[PDB]
Amino acid sequence: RTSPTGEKVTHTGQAYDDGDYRRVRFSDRQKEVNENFAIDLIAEQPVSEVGSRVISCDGGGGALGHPRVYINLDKETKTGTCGYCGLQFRQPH
Amino acid sequence: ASATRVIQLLRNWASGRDLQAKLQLRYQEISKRTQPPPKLPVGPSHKLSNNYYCTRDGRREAMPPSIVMSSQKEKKAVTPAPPIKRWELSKDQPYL
Amino acid sequence: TYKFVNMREPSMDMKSVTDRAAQTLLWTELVRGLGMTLSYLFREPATINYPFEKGPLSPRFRGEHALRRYPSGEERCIACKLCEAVCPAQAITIEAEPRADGSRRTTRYDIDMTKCIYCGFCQEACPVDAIVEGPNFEFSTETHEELLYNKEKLLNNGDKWEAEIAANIQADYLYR
Amino acid sequence: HHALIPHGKGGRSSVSGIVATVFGATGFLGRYVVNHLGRMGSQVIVPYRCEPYDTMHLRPMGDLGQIIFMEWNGKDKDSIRKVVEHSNVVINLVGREWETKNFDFEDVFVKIPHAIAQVSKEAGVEKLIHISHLNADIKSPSRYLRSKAVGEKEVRAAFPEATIIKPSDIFGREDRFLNYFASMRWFGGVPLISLGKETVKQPVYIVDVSKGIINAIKDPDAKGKTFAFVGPNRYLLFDLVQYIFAVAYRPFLPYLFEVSPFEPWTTRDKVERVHMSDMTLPHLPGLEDLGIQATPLELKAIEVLRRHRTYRWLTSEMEDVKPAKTVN
Amino acid sequence: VKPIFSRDMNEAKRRVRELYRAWYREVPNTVHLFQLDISVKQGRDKVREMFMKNAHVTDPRVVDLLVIKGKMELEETINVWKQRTHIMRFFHETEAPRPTDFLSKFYVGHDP
Amino acid sequence: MELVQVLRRGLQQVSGHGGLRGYLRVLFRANDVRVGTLVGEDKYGNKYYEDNKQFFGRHRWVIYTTEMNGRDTFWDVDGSMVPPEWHRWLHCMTDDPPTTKPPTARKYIWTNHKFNVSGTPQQYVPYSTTRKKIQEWVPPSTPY
Amino acid sequence: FEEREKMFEFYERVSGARMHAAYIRPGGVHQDLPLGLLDDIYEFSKNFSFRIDELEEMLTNNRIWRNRTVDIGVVTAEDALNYGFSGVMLRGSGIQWDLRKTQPYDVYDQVEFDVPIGSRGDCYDRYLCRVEEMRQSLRIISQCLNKMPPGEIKVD
Amino acid sequence: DTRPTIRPRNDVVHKQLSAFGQYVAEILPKYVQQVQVSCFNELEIFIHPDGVIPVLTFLRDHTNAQFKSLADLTAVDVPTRQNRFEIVYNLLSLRFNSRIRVKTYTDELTPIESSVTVYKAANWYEREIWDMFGVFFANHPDLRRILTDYGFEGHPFRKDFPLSGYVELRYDDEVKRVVAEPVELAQEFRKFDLNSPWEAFPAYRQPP
Amino acid sequence: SRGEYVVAKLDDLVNWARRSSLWPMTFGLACCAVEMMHMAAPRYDMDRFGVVFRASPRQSDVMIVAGTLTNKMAPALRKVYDQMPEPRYVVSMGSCANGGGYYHYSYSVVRGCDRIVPVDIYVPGCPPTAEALLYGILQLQRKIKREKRLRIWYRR
Amino acid sequence: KVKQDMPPPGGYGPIDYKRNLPRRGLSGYSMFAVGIGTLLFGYW
Ligand SMILES: NC(=O)C1=CN([C@@H]2O[C@H](COP(=O)(O)OP(=O)(O)OC[C@H]3O[C@@H](n4cnc5c(N)ncnc54)[C@H](OP(=O)(O)O)[C@@H]3O)[C@@H](O)[C@H]2O)C=CC1
Ligand code: SF4
Ligand code: SF4
Ligand code: SF4
Repeated sequence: RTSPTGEKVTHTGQAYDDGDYRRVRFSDRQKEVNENFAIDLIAEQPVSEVGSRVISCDGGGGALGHPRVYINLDKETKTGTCGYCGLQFRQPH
Repeated sequence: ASATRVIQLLRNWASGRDLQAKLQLRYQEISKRTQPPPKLPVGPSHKLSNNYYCTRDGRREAMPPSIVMSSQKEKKAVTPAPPIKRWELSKDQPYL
Repeated sequence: TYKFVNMREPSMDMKSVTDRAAQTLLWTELVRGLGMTLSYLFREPATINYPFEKGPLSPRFRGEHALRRYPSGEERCIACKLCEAVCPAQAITIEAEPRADGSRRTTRYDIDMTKCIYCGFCQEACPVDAIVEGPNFEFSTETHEELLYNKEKLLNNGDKWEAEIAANIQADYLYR
Repeated sequence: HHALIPHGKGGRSSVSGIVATVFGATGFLGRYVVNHLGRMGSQVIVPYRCEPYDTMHLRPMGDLGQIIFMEWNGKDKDSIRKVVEHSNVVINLVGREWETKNFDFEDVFVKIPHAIAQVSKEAGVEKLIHISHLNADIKSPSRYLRSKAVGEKEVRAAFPEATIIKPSDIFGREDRFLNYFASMRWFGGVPLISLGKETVKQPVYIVDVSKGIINAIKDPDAKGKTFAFVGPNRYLLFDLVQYIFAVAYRPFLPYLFEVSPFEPWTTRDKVERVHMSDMTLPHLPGLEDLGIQATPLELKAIEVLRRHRTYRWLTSEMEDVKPAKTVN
Repeated sequence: VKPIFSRDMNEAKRRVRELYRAWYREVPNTVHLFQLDISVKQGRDKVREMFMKNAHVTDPRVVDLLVIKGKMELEETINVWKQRTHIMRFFHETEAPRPTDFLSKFYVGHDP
Repeated sequence: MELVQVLRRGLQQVSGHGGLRGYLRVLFRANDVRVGTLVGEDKYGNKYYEDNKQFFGRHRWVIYTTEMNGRDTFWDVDGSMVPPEWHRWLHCMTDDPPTTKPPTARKYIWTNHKFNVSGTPQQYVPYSTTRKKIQEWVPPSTPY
Repeated sequence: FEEREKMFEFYERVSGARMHAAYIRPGGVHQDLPLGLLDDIYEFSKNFSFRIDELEEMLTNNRIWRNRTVDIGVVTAEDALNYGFSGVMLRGSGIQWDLRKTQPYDVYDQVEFDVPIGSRGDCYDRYLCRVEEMRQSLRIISQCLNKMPPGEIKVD
Repeated sequence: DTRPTIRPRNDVVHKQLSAFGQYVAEILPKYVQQVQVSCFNELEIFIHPDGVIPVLTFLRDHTNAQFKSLADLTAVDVPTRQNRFEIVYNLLSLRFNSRIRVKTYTDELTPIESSVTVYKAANWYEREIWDMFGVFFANHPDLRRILTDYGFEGHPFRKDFPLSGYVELRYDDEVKRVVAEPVELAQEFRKFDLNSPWEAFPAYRQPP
Repeated sequence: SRGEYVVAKLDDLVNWARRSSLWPMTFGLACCAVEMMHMAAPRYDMDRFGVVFRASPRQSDVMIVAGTLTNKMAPALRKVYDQMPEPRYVVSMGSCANGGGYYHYSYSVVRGCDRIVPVDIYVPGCPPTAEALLYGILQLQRKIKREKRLRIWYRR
Repeated sequence: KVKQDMPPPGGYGPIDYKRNLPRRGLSGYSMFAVGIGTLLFGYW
């Protein structure tokens, strides 16, 4: 997204205001902005359905992932979300 | 090295040694950068029994320095340690 | 156990004295050294053709810091801040807030490369392999401000070098 | 809009809340102005038209992200706009003592100042500090002084609250006034119209002018007032040159360069201005109004002219030249 | 307590005066050697100012050590071990004067 | 003798660079005139060659492209022009060319490697990624 | 220096940095040797002796080098000890002292080498001592390459 | 204990060092205040500051104590003691292949006799001690700043001296020289409190 | 125009000469000097590019600040820098020279050589690899190539 | 199984660790004789 001033808003919700003098730093130079918003990317990821009451996520790749954490799926409305990865898992109804 | 035999002979003669035997530049004796996946071993304490840390806690087995003498409340002469023994001349090459 | 360097008496045999005087007058040893340099002339030079030819490097090489992402695309960094603590030069500045989703996502991940010592403690400390020093050693700038890397800069560096970084980690994670 | 609360102890890393666009910063007065802004912790926007190499001297004068260099063109209003948009203070120092191929005295002293003032007002710049000359007069024969006064009026028209400063023969290490006299060796002896016996000049120290400019920016009542930076004492031109050559260990020999395509050694207007006695305006505020106390030329004379020593006067003999007589 | 050099304050004052004489006589040469822009009076004024800064001391031991430090600075100045900037460092110039009036400090910042 | 063989090999190198024109081109663009098997070429245009006979350090080399990312590189051969996947092979981190072993494809990975943009208008300017910490009070808009 | 560049590669192969490695850490070493590193170390050490000899061929016997080193900066043995000199300085004057021998640390007690000892205390003898130390270092390196034991690389 | 994790300890050297410490104490009861041998076999002799020269001379010339090498002379600043600075002399006896530490105490004002007469190496070490900590050494051939700047003020290694210091350097165009200005850090050195609230070593517990 | 064409071509000629025959002075202060030597070592050979190490600072064009600029050394660096003839360029090698690196919070370390002397190229690393330093020099050469000193004089 | 970088079975080969500087040139008498012979031929 882009601010009304014309400055692209970072994924950290930061955009130099119109009254901000610091905006001059991008006068003749581009504002480095990452164009893959992480929050949107995980939202794309589908919610896995695992019958087991408790599932464990390592992030994939074993030692190349994150510390293994066990997620409980008792909550019916909510979907178990990985603490590190953020992947959502559900228990089939 | 990719040098003519004449150049090799001249080089060796000027050096006085067979340089082609030991060329500084590395060509093919180098190890392949891509290597098989390793399997490093485990340590002596990677066991499921008789592994209580109390028996291997060297950090906690250190003790405060022992006070041999404190001013606060025929013996033979004592050296700090047995005198150092004279070094022995090398047998591979005594004099460089 | 000990070797006597020097400590060699000269023989006074008339032949030995003659050869010593021959060395002095005819400059034999200087000629020997000259021949050695001449031999070095006809060797093959060891210069690589930079930048068309690059020097050898190992997968464990430590260079430009980079923030990585999970295969899904989520930033691996879960704002534990232990890489900030371990950093021996206090170069990493991390500020985090609960994201709209609710995960620990940093709002500020600033590392001034002008203060970092490129030790690699940060990548060894990170529990999710988020901050990993990349393979790029050629990132010289013309202004000091550029060296100070923002979180966005780190994310872009990760996105650019991810293929190589992942390959190197896959080639070295077993050793670590 | 662009109002910043000052925070810090006034050091290099402090924030003084002065976003300033110092036009013509790559100049004798420009360096000192930027240095004062930098040492206070101000965002000095430096518009430059020369090579970036020539602007490197201004780089160490400020902390990281405090000195910003951006290219500007005096013939482009848009360049002026993008360089003063976020600035709360704009200082105009653009002025060349000799006319150029594409820039005449009118352009440098009228057209460029007016464009800066007009753009600054549209951008909403709080204060503008134009730098005129004390001898500037609408009917003065010299084009330099005449054009400077013409632009001064136009600056007030475009920028009503502009704080116009009129220094008089600023002297300093990289000055074109003291060093110019001490360079009379190239021009034979000491070329002095009528032996320079009817000219009394009032020279001002470089730091005094620069500090006054910074003080004027801070001063809340300085806005809209035409200040005139005068020197501590008025010296006879002949006595002044005699003193200059004296401390410079130079034989005092009391006695075309416009053609030079490279920076002219001497200008006809410069010659007239040199032999023109400095005006005295007692109706304008001076350095004392801004709080800066004028520093006598004598104290700072050696710092500018000891470097011009010939053989053995910076050491050995080191004869002390007494202060020259002041016509006061 | 073992005295550093002087057993009594009067002995310490003797050492202080000896140091002051050396500094007073060295100032003219120092201006010549480092080509300083300060006057001989200015340097001698600074010397007196520096001596008067530590004029509240009453312990002879402390006075002795102050003289020793004063000697060391003189030795470096005489031996040209210090540079021109080092000598000028005594004369704080670039540092902006910090006001003492409470109202001024109130405006300047949160300075306590 | 072998001298004739050396001269003939030089002429072979002249031919292998595509005639005298190409021979001079590689001579004046790279200052090296040896030939090697074309391992692969990146999309940007840089061509990668390997000769095992050459000693370690010169076994693998890259001929930089003439135009990359809208920049003339006929003479300005920036060292950062090398794409990330070819960086491993060129710097001898791995013995496997990216052509033989393609790197794992990820959506977040860039589709166009950019050389060091320092000194160019596309340079990176540092800034804070956080927001205002202390919110200020808004005075009422209605006169009392 | 090209040989020094080769050895710098060994640093980078095992730590990832050419000069500053931080590889030897309290408790052991950071990581295990990358597969193949030891083999390359053997190759370098095999051809390194020739390089040292080439250095000697150009300096050791050269009369100009001797004139600039022989009978220069002579230190008496007693002065060296009193002045707190150590290493080559002590050995240069003939003092038979070497911590790797007198006070063995790590597995230096399990390696066999010879301590070069000077005779005149001049720069030339110390130059010879430093050269011989390089030679004896290769002797230690060969032993380590043939005695490297299996196990972990950090205290468990 | 045993197993690779624990460091092997040699008791023989411990006994030898304890015996030699008693030897030194008996020979020099006038100055020796306390003798300690660490569990890692390092003999330490605590001596009254007046005995710096006599004790060192004994430890250097005595036939059965030929510590003729001053390995390192340093100071430890403990602000909780009246004599905050602790001067430590590390010695080496090549004849008996042993090392010893002579530890003495001093105040900010009390001078300490220079050991240059005993060990010529002491010159620069004592210069460093004076420069970093401020411990004046009496009868020193040339006591002056050795590591700090020429015009530097204060003793840096003192525990009460700020890590970043009080002054910083920069080049000023107006004065055409490098000038010293009050220190202003763009990013304050972030102090990290790492000490755990739980006791780690019971053996070194100070009873309340 | 023809005048612009002549000036531009002459400016390119002047730019080529300086960038081709850059003469650097080794202001080796700390660890980074060692890697600088490895740049001049046979493997990389800065001289191959025309960059020959000029010991005399009075005949140098590039000052490579390699190491930690301490407060005691700070005046010397500036004084040497102003005694360099122009055009003069400063290349900061190493984090210590760039912004103090490991010693940024030290009591006697200048927080970057940028404060003392204006810097043109910053080479990152601790120590920056010899290729990275060589890369910085080539970047400086390209920086000189972009310079248009004559063109601006003509268009003034 | 454990696959650490280990010495090869049988270990590495021998490594030279002593000065190899060879002996080259004729005897002093012979070298002087050769020089004098060249001188004599030149003179004649
Ligand atoms: N003694 C004095 O010098 C006095 C001068 N003044 C006036 O005050 C100002 C002081 O200037 P000072 O700092 O001494 O600099 P100088 O007069 O020594 O040098 C000229 C300055 O003006 C700039 N400049 C000149 N012409 C142009 C142009 N056509 N386009 C853009 N910039 C231009 C230069 O920048 P660049 O080099 O990039 O072109 C530089 O900053 C001038 O306006 C001067 O006329 C008033 C009283 C006394
Ligand atoms: S250590 Fe890794 S997960 Fe933790 S804050 Fe740093 S980058 Fe993020
Ligand atoms: S690599 Fe070292 S210096 Fe760089 S961020 Fe990590 S811990 Fe800090
Ligand atoms: S940047 Fe690193 S290698 Fe260079 S001087 Fe500083 S600490 Fe040493």
